[PDB]
Amino acid sequence: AQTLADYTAERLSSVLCNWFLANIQPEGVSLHSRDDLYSYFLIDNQVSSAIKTTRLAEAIAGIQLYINRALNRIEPNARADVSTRQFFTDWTVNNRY
Amino acid sequence: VGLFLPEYNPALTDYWQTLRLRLFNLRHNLSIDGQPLSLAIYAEPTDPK
Amino acid sequence: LTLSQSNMDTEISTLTLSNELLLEHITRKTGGDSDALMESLSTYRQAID
Amino acid sequence: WINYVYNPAGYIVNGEIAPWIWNCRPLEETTSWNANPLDAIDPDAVAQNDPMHYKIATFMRLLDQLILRGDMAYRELTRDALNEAKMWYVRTLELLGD
Repeated sequence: AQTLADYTAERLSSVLCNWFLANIQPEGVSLHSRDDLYSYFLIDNQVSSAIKTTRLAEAIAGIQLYINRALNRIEPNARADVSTRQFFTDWTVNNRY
Repeated sequence: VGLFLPEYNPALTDYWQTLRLRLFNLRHNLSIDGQPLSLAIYAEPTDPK
Repeated sequence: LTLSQSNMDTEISTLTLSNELLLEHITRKTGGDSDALMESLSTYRQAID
Repeated sequence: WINYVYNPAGYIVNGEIAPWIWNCRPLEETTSWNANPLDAIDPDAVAQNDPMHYKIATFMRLLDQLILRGDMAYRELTRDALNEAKMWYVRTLELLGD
């Protein structure tokens, strides 16, 4: 039963990602692949069902990914004034728990 | 035109290949060398007739 | 998000969280139920999966 | 030490993000200071003739450092170490592109 549940979860994840990529587009973001969904929703949908995590850990990982994307000017229109706070200045030491 | 064409940089392709392999290993619950990290099952046969 | 001990300690699969988020978005878009969404997907043809 | 030459996050000058991309002025302006680079086999001479190759070399060094950090984190097998390695690899991949 557990193995069947894992297989079902994987198949459902693939189907849902395809459906969302095909039918829904956000207001001002263009996304064309599963990796785009990963970068947008800050959660990996391509992982196997074997790995485990906690809600706080995945929230931390998502926020760290968002900060890394915004700081390096990958996502446009980032606020310049905000990105010079004391916290982000020491990002070389705050990027790991 | 019967000339030759330019060639890609091998080092960058090496970087891309390494990144792809590492990400694939990470996503499928494997060690850095491809060794699986989860124990399997045996499915013992249920006796003879 | 609630910063409680159970949220901190309980183990869970990442695929479960991703599926629940995507399901919430799809149900919000179509305005239906999860079972209705599955029944609709049983006959969807305009995709590859 | 490498941030004195290149830093994707920009450089803080007087409390604001500086408008330039590369902190090394000759690289930023692409100033050539060698007129006969092919007189002998010397990669440094060729790079001096066209300092763009110096840009590419610095970028490659940065990518090497990132990948090494990721491998070091991966070799610990702890869940947090695995997450850190994943973050490093994702950052390198996003820097490289497709």
